[PDB]
Amino acid sequence: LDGMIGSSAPFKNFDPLGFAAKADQKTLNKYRESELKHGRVAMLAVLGWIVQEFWHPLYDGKLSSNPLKALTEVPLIGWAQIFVAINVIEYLQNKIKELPGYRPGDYLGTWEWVEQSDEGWDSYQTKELNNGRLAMVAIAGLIVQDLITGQAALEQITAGNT
Amino acid sequence: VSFIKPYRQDPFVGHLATPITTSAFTRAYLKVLPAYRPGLTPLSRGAEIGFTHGYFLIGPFYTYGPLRSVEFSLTSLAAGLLAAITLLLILTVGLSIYGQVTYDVYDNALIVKLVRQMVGSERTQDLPQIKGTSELDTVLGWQKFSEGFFSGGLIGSIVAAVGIALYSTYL
Amino acid sequence: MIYDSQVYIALVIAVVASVLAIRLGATLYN
Amino acid sequence: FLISWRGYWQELIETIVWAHERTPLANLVRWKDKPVALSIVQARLVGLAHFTIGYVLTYAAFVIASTIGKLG
Amino acid sequence: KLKQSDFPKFEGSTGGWLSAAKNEEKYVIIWTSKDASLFEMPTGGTAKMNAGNNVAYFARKEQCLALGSQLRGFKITNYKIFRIYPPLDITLLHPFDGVFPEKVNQGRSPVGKRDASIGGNPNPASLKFQ
Amino acid sequence: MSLDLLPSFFVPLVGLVLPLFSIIGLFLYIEKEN
Amino acid sequence: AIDYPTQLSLFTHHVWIGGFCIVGGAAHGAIFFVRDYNAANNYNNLIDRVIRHRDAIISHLNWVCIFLGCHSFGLYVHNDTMRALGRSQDLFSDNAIALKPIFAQFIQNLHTLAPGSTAPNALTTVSYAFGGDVISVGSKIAMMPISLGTADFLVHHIHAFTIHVTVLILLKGVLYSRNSRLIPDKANLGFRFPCDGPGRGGTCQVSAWDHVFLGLFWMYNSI
Amino acid sequence: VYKFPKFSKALAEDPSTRRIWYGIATAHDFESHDAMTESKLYQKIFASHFGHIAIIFLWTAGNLFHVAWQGNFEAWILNPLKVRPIAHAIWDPHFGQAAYKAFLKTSSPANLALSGVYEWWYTIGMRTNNDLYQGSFFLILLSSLLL
Amino acid sequence: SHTVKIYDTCIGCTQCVRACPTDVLEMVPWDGCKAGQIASAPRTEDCVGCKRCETACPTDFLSVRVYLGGETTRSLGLAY
Amino acid sequence: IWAFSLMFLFSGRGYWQELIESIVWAHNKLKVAPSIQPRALSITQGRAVGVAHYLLGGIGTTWAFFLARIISV
Ligand code: CLA
Ligand code: CLA
Ligand code: CLA
Ligand code: CLA
Ligand code: CLA
Ligand code: CLA
Ligand SMILES: CC1=C(C/C=C(\C)CCC[C@H](C)CCC[C@H](C)CCCC(C)C)C(=O)c2ccccc2C1=O
Ligand code: SF4
Ligand code: SF4
Repeated sequence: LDGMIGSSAPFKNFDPLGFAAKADQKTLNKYRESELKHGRVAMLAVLGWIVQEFWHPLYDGKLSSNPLKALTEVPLIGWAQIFVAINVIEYLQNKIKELPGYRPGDYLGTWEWVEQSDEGWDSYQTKELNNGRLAMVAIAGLIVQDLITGQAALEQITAGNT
Repeated sequence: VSFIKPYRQDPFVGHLATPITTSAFTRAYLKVLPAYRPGLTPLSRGAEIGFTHGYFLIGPFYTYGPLRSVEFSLTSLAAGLLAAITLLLILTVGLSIYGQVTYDVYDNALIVKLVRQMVGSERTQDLPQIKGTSELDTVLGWQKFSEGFFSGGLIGSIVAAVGIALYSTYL
Repeated sequence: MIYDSQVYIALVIAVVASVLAIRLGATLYN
Repeated sequence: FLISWRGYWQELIETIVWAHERTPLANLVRWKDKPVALSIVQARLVGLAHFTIGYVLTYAAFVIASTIGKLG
Repeated sequence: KLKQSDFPKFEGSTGGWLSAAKNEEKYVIIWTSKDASLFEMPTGGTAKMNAGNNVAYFARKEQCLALGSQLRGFKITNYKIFRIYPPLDITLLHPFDGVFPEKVNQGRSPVGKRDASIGGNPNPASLKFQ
Repeated sequence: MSLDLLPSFFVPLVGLVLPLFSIIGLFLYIEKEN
Repeated sequence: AIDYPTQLSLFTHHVWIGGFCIVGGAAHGAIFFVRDYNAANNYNNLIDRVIRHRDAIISHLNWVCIFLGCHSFGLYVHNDTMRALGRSQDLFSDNAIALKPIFAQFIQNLHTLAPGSTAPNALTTVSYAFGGDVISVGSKIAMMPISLGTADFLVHHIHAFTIHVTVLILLKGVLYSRNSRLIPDKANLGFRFPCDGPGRGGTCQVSAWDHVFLGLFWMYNSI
Repeated sequence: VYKFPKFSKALAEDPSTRRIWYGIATAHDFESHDAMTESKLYQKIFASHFGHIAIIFLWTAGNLFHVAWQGNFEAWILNPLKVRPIAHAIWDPHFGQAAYKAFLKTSSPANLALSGVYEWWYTIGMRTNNDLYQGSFFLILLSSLLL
Repeated sequence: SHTVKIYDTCIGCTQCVRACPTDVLEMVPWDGCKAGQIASAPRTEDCVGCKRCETACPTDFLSVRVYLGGETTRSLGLAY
Repeated sequence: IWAFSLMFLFSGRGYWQELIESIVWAHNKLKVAPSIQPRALSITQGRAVGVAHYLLGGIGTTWAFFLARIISV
């Protein structure tokens, strides 16, 4: 709800509940960090959901193609390694956050090269944000549908449980 | 926008500021590594490097050595551990001779200033010149670095052997 | 079959020939 | 060492030198002697030495093994 | 954008100088151009001159002299090459007496001149152990 | 100690230790200064 | 397919022609760089930016070539020395340490399943090399599933390594055809010249032609 | 980067690896060394000749000792047309069981002798592994003399 | 550094000086030829040994001769 | 032919020019030296001849080997 990147045509500066009208710059940076992290994690989660459903080469097959079921089938020592890798990545991100000129979601340090941003750079950042938002909605829907129905995405669609 | 620019505004260096050389991720990741982590004595840097290196060095020797075993064998683990320790010894010998022939300094970040201020009209290359201002760039610093590498390599190899035995036995 | 004494003293004499070799090597200078 | 001559190996060595000088975790280690390609005469000698050693070794192996394996 | 305003508008190449031209010696070539002509760097690719003072740094004297030879095609003649030691020890190199070496200037003495042809060289066997 | 243990005592000794010390000495010598 | 001399000759001839033509394309790229390349007309474009970081490209290609050669050929030599030492279980073989080309076998499986699943209007796979039945004409095999094992892994990586080294020689010739740290005015010597002299320790074969010469040698090796 | 080519100051000032390469290949070209006279040349050549003859005698002594210790000279005396002479034993940690079995000759893996030393020493009147040991001892003594 | 010698067969045609890539040779006054000039080698410390100087020499067996000698980072053409 | 290539690939122009010098001396002694002065092949042409002969010899050897083997069986 500022001159921040992420304002698109359907709803420009979409803050209907006024979360940003009262927040300071630090809280807004925190909000942008949370939104970008959620969007990236959700894009990965949606892609993994679908691909796992129609392709699970690892673990010598097995590891039932329905997600939320393979969640309880991974050896639980591979879960620990994924957890530790995510933790090390976020430790590195925390270290990045104290670098001078840091921008909320910018872990590549594009502020080093991008002074006086263009419209293409802002448009690409907005594209990433919008894809992340769509993936957040999609992954929430995926998890809820798999919980209530018990079938996965391409399985529920194939049968016709819509 | 352009994501490749001359390094530090010098178009004549043999280097570029790409999204890999000068990215915030690269900065933080290299600044958390033992070789560049702030607040570490050269002995501590050597100890951490040796620990990590012995830890991942025992792996290939134990797994693919001349005395492998598809099951767990104490002889295979001992062979891999001894090979890793001897390789660490060879690396420590290389470090020692490299430091012996490279530096002649016992306290850096000062001698450079002394010869930039109080003149250096001598045989040079010890008073003047002096490449690098790190504590690793001294005779004393590199000696402690090699000592730490060697001790940490032994400790890390032993720790990795213990972990391998535990994983092969209790899993 | 030669004995341990035969091989041992040959090794000792070989050592003496080695010290004579380094003396010649060092005398031919660095 | 005989067909490929110098000049082609000096530029490659320069590229390797740049790669070593511009990489982290390896900048801490630097050479005392500047790595350069072998000289023309040295390259000729090294190629001749390889040629001769390979020649001698392969023919010794052939003659000995053939005699042993053919005549019992 | 760049450290100095007189640098040519070069985007930087991974063919410039290395750690050698920080502790042994570096070479700087200076020249003044009437036009912001586009020229090829001796190290990498295309750079743009400044309509005025231009200063470039290189790792070798040959690189600076190749750049200067290229400058002659732009009708640029006032280029001058200097050698800089590890500290600011500047020494003028190429226009040593202000006149290019191809043009005869008074005040130059012959160096390495032998008052005979090649056939007058002494026999190597008479130059043994000296 | 039998005579047949001499190969196992000497071959590793020579063929590994002597290279190591010889490399150390030669590298130190050729990397010296004045 | 049952005329084996014809198949072998056609394959070998066409691969030889392809290798020669590729080396020629590299040669004429170098010729363009030496002769027809205008620095002013190519300010900050793709060609300029490639020349500006030629070092990085060539150094990383050098590292890749060393990695691939070390691995492929040294696995071959390790197999040879393990067999010579009477240690048959230490080889990089199928009955030993096995390097299964799983990615290629996955593709082979995908093609043999394509008719009716991904190519629903197909009646048979495109080639029986990917899998299927043995096709014989007059008791002579025309085509048959080509099984890929650890032997094909090693030879495929040998192919990759040789191709990478040929690319290294030719790309080093093209990129360093105009200038270098050795000869800053190599473009003034032309595309075809023997050297710049015995100086600089020796400047043999620095041309770009001398790179199409070495690349011809390495193309011969690879093909 | 200094002091290795002690005989050549021009090489010792080379900042490149060429100094090491040329230091090896010019070590025996005494006439081209720095601060060189003819007397020193002949004296150094003389001493090098002595060291060389010592090396030759040590090599012959080693052949004699290894035939006496790990060979089958005494067995070859009684049947020279069927027994294959053995040069020396083999101890290589890289051998598999198959290589050990194939190279196994009598008590240990060994190499057949293709130098013809068995026939030469038999012709000149050697019949015992103690005659070869005496020759090795004497040749090491001669090498010590020459050094 | 390499050694460069000039011989009185010099005709002062300047082709050696304008071919040197490292500014080693220069033209100096002389009275032994029509042109009244002779090549000189006052900066042999920059000599690289490329021998472009004597490739441009028109005299019968050369008037500039380059004798390769001790090597230096300048004479080896090392940018590193 | 492949082995012939190695003469051009391994050698250099100076030796062949100096040998042509003595051959030309013999021709001049017999008054049969050609007006077109015989010169050894240039360095680049020596390399080109070497690589052409190397390629021809190797490819022809593989050609004959492949054809004879696959026609016989
Ligand atoms: C939130 C992300 C996420 C999570 C938690 C999982 C979780 C899981 N996946 Mg999975 N997957 C994902 C994304 C994800 N996936 C994506 C995006 C793809 C498409 C390439 C896949 C493709 C995939 C396959 C093909 C298979 C799994 C399988 C599995 C299960 C076993 C773990 C495994 O082998 O992973 C394997 C994961 C991969 C091979 C790809 C992971 C690539 C990661 C997500 C991208 C890089 C991450 C990086 C380290 C961090 C980002 C850096 C920076 C942004 C900060 C487990 C339930 C296996 C299974 O049993 O299926 C039921 C299996 O066979 N996944
Ligand atoms: C030049 C002669 C010569 C040569 C080539 C060899 C070669 C060999 N000997 Mg040997 N040996 C020799 C003389 C020689 N011997 C003599 C004179 C003696 C009596 C002391 C021995 C006693 C001996 C024993 C007891 C054993 C060997 C063994 C071996 C084998 C492994 C190498 C080793 O452990 O060396 C060790 C050698 C010694 C301890 C003796 C020193 C060798 C001579 C005196 C030095 C010659 C130096 C030479 C002239 C130049 C040196 C170059 C140097 C500066 C780099 C190898 C086949 C081993 C074997 O059979 O394994 C299967 C073994 O156990 N040797
Ligand atoms: C005369 C020369 C020589 C000798 C005697 C050896 C000896 C050996 N090599 Mg070797 N090698 C050599 C030259 C030599 N190599 C060369 C030139 C090459 C390159 C072509 C190789 C390449 C090579 C490979 C690739 C491998 C060997 C291996 C081996 C070991 C045989 C396998 C086995 O059963 O041991 C089993 C080994 C052990 C049980 C542990 C041995 C570990 C070291 C050697 C013990 C040293 C103890 C030392 C005194 C410790 C110092 C104190 C320290 C704790 C601080 C053996 C130690 C194999 C091996 O074991 O790898 C380590 C192996 O994989 N070698
Ligand atoms: C059999 C002969 C032979 C061999 C082995 C090579 C090897 C190589 N050439 Mg080639 N070359 C040859 C003939 C050969 N060439 C001929 C005849 C020509 C004339 C046209 C050329 C022209 C040529 C050019 C123009 C180029 C090469 C390049 C390369 C390298 C590619 C990178 C690589 O694989 O390195 C890895 C090394 C090997 C595969 C060799 C074997 C190494 C073993 C298997 C592993 C390591 C062994 C181990 C270290 C031994 C230690 C023990 C020891 C100390 C006792 C490699 C060194 C390129 C280059 O510079 O490299 C990028 C390049 O640009 N070559
Ligand atoms: C490149 C070629 C190659 C390869 C891969 C191997 C591989 C092997 N050889 Mg071998 N060998 C080769 C060539 C090769 N050989 C040649 C040319 C010869 C003849 C001289 C031999 C002779 C030989 C002998 C005589 C023996 C072997 C043995 C072995 C095995 C154990 C070696 C060992 O201890 O590993 C040590 C490995 C390491 C210390 C680690 C190196 C590799 C690491 C993992 C690289 C990691 C890179 C990493 C991913 C970078 C990213 C990091 C990230 C954090 C950014 C292993 C399977 C032994 C055996 O019996 O095995 C069956 C044995 O006795 N070899
Ligand atoms: C005096 C001995 C001698 C010599 C010098 C030659 C010389 C030659 N023979 Mg040859 N030959 C000889 C004896 C000899 N032959 C005998 C006694 C026989 C038995 C009839 C043969 C049978 C024979 C055949 C059947 C073939 C040759 C070929 C060749 C040519 C190879 C040219 C080349 O550059 O190879 C370059 C070398 C290679 C490209 C690799 C050589 C093949 C190796 C062994 C395969 C290994 C590949 C493996 C996957 C790893 C490779 C890694 C690396 C290549 C990257 C060359 C003219 C071949 C030819 O035309 O060219 C190859 C050929 O087809 N010869
Ligand atoms: C022999 C040789 C010469 C001398 C070679 C000469 C002078 C070539 C002479 C060719 C004759 C005069 C014509 C060709 C005669 C052939 C019989 C014709 C070819 C055969 C047909 C079937 C094509 C070089 O000049 C040379 C230069 C650089 C490196 C190596 C070498 C080199 O090895
Ligand atoms: S060696 Fe280098 S310089 Fe001398 S001739 Fe052959 S190529 Fe030209
Ligand atoms: S070598 Fe010939 S050309 Fe190159 S600098 Fe010395 S003199 Fe001038």
